[PDB]
Amino acid sequence: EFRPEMLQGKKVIVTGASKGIGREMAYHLAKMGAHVVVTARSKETLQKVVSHCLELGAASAHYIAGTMEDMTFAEQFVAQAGKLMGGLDMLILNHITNTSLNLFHDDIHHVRKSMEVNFLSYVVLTVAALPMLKQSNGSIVVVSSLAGKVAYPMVAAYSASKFALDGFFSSIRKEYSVSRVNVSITLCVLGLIDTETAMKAVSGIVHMQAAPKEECALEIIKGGALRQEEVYYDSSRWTTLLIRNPCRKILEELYSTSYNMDR
Amino acid sequence: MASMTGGQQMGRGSNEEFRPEMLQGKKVIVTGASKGIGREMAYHLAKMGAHVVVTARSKETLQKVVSHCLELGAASAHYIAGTMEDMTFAEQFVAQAGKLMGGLDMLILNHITNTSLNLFHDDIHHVRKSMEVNFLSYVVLTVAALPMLKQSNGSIVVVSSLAGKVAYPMVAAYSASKFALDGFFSSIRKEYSVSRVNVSITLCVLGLIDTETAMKAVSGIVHMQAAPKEECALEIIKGGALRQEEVYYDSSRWTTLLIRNPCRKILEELYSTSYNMDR
Ligand SMILES: NC(=O)c1ccc[n+]([C@@H]2O[C@H](COP(=O)([O-])OP(=O)(O)OC[C@H]3O[C@@H](n4cnc5c(N)ncnc54)[C@H](OP(=O)(O)O)[C@@H]3O)[C@@H](O)[C@H]2O)c1
Ligand SMILES: NC(=O)c1ccc[n+]([C@@H]2O[C@H](COP(=O)([O-])OP(=O)(O)OC[C@H]3O[C@@H](n4cnc5c(N)ncnc54)[C@H](OP(=O)(O)O)[C@@H]3O)[C@@H](O)[C@H]2O)c1
Ligand SMILES: Clc1ccc(C2(c3nnc4c(C5CC5)cccn34)CC2)cc1
Ligand SMILES: Clc1ccc(C2(c3nnc4c(C5CC5)cccn34)CC2)cc1
Repeated sequence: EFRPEMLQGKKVIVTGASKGIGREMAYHLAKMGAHVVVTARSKETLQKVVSHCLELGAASAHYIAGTMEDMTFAEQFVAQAGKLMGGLDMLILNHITNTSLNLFHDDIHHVRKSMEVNFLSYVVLTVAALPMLKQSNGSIVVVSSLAGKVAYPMVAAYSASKFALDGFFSSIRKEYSVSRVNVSITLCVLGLIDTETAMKAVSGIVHMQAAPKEECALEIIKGGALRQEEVYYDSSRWTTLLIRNPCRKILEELYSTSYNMDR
Repeated sequence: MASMTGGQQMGRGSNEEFRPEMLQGKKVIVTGASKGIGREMAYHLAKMGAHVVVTARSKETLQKVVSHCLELGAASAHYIAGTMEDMTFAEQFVAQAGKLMGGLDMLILNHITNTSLNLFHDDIHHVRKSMEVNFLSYVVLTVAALPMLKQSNGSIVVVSSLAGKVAYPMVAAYSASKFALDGFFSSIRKEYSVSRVNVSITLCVLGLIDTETAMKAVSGIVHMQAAPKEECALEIIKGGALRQEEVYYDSSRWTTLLIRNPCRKILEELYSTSYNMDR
């Protein structure tokens, strides 16, 4: 059972924190009295989030503006965020490249950019953050979608990148377990959320109930704090009932006796 | 006689029971067909009397596969050597292959970058290369092949792994790329359905296979029973011919029982009604 005091004085990074779910997470963490370093490209919007974080009661609040298309920025950002806070307890990976609901035709540039920003930068951020997270027995929080677990039309490139996060981070979770790296990994599987971006994107195309961004942001933080492997958040009782894959976990365990990693 | 001949091999029960004659005279591309499962698929297709265009980097190894395909009874057999790290090669290969056969019925996406079983530390170059070769090139080959496949009401065959459905340690990069194939190709399958593009997509979920590469990779690290490459290759072709959405092939009779996700399919079918794609 979660308590807001679990985040009191914790050193947290939040990516894609200038708006939407990312901004809501920064605000929640501020209220809990955490140290926060927020990122996104817009320096001006990050300034207002930092200012409001300090008002809400953050132990400290900083921003570092830049693009996650730049893997050098991604790497340097973590070192700089760690130096400002004097360490790192939680890494919240939330940013995505701009997308829309459209049929896929021939836009390989959007497929590549989606893999680079939505996936490869998450791997770069993890590599850069792991020494500090190993020191604190910290947490990695990976923001995904229902579209990163089941198939949906009109989001092929996006779905690929979210599926890749599951493949990558679920594999290293098993590796951390055997190599006794006490860094938890939480994959957050979210349904439709009432962010400005999502509401504009689904308008007249998707007829679904949207869940509130404030509660969504809190459920992500809760999962991270509780070191839960996965978080499932959706407005529908039918979605939450069916989204889980109990057989996958059973399968992985039956195959867990087939390895020797003493090398 | 060919000008005086006509008809269809795909009638009653052809959606369920496979016959080697379903591939007779079919125009098939096989990527990563110089060795392993890919080579076995080329050999099976040759025996079925299909037209084949095989690819890999090694011109010398592709020459031997082509020669043996012609011996086995392929209607035609050609090779185009190159690297799938080059997206210009991937695009141009499909056009050149289509010209050699006078069209395309089946696109078999099987190649992968060289990988090993290792714990992930900091090799971002291997994560990028895995995404580029195992995933992005598959998308480039699909884009280049789709006009010909639409013309023939063809098939796309995507070779994946159990590691592209469940998590395994020591294959983080590899698994990331195989999971991405599922996300990408399962989404466009739903798109093809609404936009009435009659091109089937088969995702093949394979367990450990007795290929030289896999046997060397797992040596002293992974102790699992390996399935035969010859039978594996045939099951992939069968799934493609039958237009099955997924193929599950593993040594364990139990894996086949658990690997399927009925909940995913139901969730997708319930969310299908929530759209408006009249735009
Ligand atoms: N909202 C939903 O319905 C929904 C559903 C499922 C999953 N999710 C997941 O929830 C997360 C947040 O979504 P959201 O709706 O809150 O999105 P959002 O409001 O559009 O915010 C996206 C954030 O990413 C940043 N960003 C965009 N391009 C970037 C780049 N190249 N480099 C660095 N940062 C970049 C944006 O800031 P700048 O443009 O200033 O950089 C912004 O802060 C995502 O991971 C998404 O997959 C959302
Ligand atoms: N074997 C298993 O245990 C296993 C298990 C599950 C799934 N699978 C899947 O089965 C498929 C085939 O695996 P396999 O074990 O049969 O592989 P394999 O015998 O090692 O063959 C890989 C093929 O890809 C080619 N290739 C390598 N790098 C390439 C590049 N840069 N550009 C173009 N072609 C390239 C190789 O030829 P060149 O080196 O001459 O280029 C070769 O023909 C893969 O998709 C694999 O993930 C295999
Ligand atoms: Cl057709 C369809 C596609 C995707 C979705 C869902 C979804 N996942 N990410 C998003 C975004 C991201 C912020 C961009 C915007 C809108 C919906 N999203 C799972 C809820 C619902 C329906
Ligand atoms: Cl630990 C572990 C990781 C992966 C696997 C499986 C697997 N998938 N692709 C491969 C390869 C490809 C030629 C590289 C080599 C060896 C095993 N592979 C599912 C059987 C089993 C155990």
